Amino acid sequence: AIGEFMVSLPRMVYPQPKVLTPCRKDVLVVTPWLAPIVWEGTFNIDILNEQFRLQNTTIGLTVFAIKKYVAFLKLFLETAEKHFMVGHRVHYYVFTDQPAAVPRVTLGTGRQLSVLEVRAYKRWQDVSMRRMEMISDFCERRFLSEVDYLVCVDVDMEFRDHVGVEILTPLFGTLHPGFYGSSREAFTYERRPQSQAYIPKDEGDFYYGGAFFGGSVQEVQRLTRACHQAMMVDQANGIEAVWHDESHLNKYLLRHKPTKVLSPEYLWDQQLLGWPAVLRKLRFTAVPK
Amino acid sequence: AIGEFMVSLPRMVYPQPKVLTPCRKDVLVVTPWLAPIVWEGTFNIDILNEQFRLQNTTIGLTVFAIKKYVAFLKLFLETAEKHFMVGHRVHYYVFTDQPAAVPRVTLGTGRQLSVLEVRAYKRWQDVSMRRMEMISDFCERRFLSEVDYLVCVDVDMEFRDHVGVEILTPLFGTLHPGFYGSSREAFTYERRPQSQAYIPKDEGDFYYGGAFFGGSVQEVQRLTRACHQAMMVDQANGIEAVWHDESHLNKYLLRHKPTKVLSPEYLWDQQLLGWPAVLRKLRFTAVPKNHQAVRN
Ligand SMILES: O=Cc1ccc(-c2cn([C@@H]3O[C@H](COP(=O)(O)OP(=O)(O)O)[C@@H](O)[C@H]3O)c(=O)[nH]c2=O)s1
Ligand SMILES: O=Cc1ccc(-c2cn([C@@H]3O[C@H](COP(=O)(O)OP(=O)(O)O)[C@@H](O)[C@H]3O)c(=O)[nH]c2=O)s1
Ligand SMILES: CCCCCCCCO[C@@H]1O[C@H](CO)[C@H](O)[C@H](O)[C@H]1O[C@@H]1O[C@@H](C)[C@@H](O)[C@@H](O)[C@@H]1O
Ligand SMILES: CCCCCCCCO[C@@H]1O[C@H](CO)[C@H](O)[C@H](O)[C@H]1O[C@@H]1O[C@@H](C)[C@@H](O)[C@@H](O)[C@@H]1O
Ligand SMILES: [Mn+2]
Ligand SMILES: [Mn+2]
Repeated sequence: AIGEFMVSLPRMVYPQPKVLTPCRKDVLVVTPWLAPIVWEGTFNIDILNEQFRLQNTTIGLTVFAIKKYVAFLKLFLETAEKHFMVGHRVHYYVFTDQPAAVPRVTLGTGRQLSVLEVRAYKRWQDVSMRRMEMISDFCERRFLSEVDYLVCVDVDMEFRDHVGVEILTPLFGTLHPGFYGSSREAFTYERRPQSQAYIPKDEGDFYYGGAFFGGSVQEVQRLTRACHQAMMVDQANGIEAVWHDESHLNKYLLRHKPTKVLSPEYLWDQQLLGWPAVLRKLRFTAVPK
Repeated sequence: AIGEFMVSLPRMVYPQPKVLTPCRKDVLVVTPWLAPIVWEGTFNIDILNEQFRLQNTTIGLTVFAIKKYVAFLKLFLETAEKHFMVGHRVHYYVFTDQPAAVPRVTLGTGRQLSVLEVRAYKRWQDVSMRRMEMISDFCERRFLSEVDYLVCVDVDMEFRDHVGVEILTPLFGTLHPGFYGSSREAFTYERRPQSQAYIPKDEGDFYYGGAFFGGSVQEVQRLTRACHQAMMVDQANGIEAVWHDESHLNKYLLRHKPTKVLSPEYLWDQQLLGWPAVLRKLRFTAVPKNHQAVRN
């Protein structure tokens, strides 16, 4: 459950935080709306694990494996078992057009997987964009009565390192790995005013990646419904956003500030971008395709 | 109100946050449990003002002026009018044993003041400590119906710069000006194991000041009730914590991590501690108080 009040921790021994000697001096670790930006060195996972375990937190993880992308499921799930919310309750939701093709993956205690049979759209853009509709529909159908938080990710990925409760919050987005160091005028936001995803050159905080977002079930339901509705308006008006669901995701988080922002540790492509000094860990990374 | 969901902001024009060039590199701006530590340069007040105005946020501000401390009210309130939550709904709660001694202070629109007549304890230590009980009591009687957030401060103080919605969060404490740079072994926590407020030398994140804490009414009710109950246990055990209510506040916040921590910008004594480079603003500062002293 998501507790309405602070929880009481037991005695713990850990290094004292030092007010005058911050660990991370190379990156911004808080947004101008005072949401943490999550990098290695900014959190003590022991304290956070205690806080969330004490609430018996259940985390849902949605992933779409439509048509040939079912091939990505084995590695995705096997590596999630090693790295994703270990110690906590996890409910995987696998959206697929081929239930029989979902690999048999052995799960740790307290972890379960549900297979959701869905339509396969012809255009890859529609497969990607319709995720918003399908998530929003299932936020109502299932997630609201089943999980506390939802984490929505791409399937063509693997976990290489810890992805834990440090990300959980009412609403989070993730810094796109290609653009975290870019100026806002360079962001590939939708720039046509005719699109609902329109963002002018003088607005924008970050470029968030469509491959990793989440939050409380109610905030994710609102986000996904909003994005789908905006995409349908665009479709009626004969327009498709330059980067599809990601463009609408970016318009949504511009107007509704996320309560945490994940660093590109959480969404990386080592093949395309290497391993910069600013990344101490590569947590969730692209698989070649 | 406290909105259940994220609010939708209008178009705004402001400088882009730079991921690779943080403004404050001289201080910790986030705790190990991912709570912001609030310093100048860490927040855009226009964005936060929009977020909170859209929820029609009402902030309560509690202040005790018992016995001679009524002398501090005029300056406290007059400076609060200039610096505290300007633009937002504010409700001042003045707890006092002398209702008639509360000065007339002209208030801006959307701002109001209530005088809460309470008992005056003989010992100054009890006057200070019983604030917890009194705050908790009135949370049930008044605050839950009247405000969204409660801010609880010492009266022997004045505002000198902005104190606004950047501080608002479910539960917050403030870095004590004397110890923000100290190691935990030098923190003046209660060190007696027999005290409910006991914290050993290998525990502790920060030393928070008893003069400035707050949060949602519900969290403040819980904190003040817990601190009062702890003090009553100590009393029954013939124990009084070394720094009274502040010792129990520190025990409580050690075990229930605050969702924001305020920098000593928000609790300072310039006469005693000067003006270190790390403080770009002095927002809420000590006023001389030796003349209002009353011998037990
Ligand atoms: O051959 C072109 C394709 C582009 C996307 C395709 C696709 C994507 N997806 C899902 O949408 C997500 C986004 O597509 P993508 O990973 O290929 O997009 P990018 O991360 O490369 O921008 C995938 O991770 C899957 O979850 C599918 O399940 N089946 C698919 O056939 S197929
Ligand atoms: O002569 C010794 C005294 C110590 C505290 C006294 C006192 C405090 N108070 C309140 O307790 C708060 C804390 O006491 P303090 O400011 O004097 O002490 P510090 O906590 O700053 O060390 C004050 O700000 C007032 O709100 C009173 O209302 N009346 C008082 O007579 S009197
Ligand atoms: C230095 C100048 C900017 C250089 C930027 C280089 C990475 C570009 O990235 C693409 O960015 C698009 C938005 O503009 C979409 O997010 C697309 O899905 C993404 O590629 C996806 O994510 C990438 C990380 C790769 O994994 C690619 O294979 C994916 O298709
Ligand atoms: C390692 C060197 C540490 C050096 C610390 C120097 C400041 C000490 O401060 C006192 O600290 C106490 C706890 O230990 C209480 O909070 C007390 O109320 C406070 O004095 C109050 O606040 C002060 C700022 C002054 O305004 C003083 O007049 C007040 O009575
Ligand atoms: Mn992908
Ligand atoms: Mn004081």
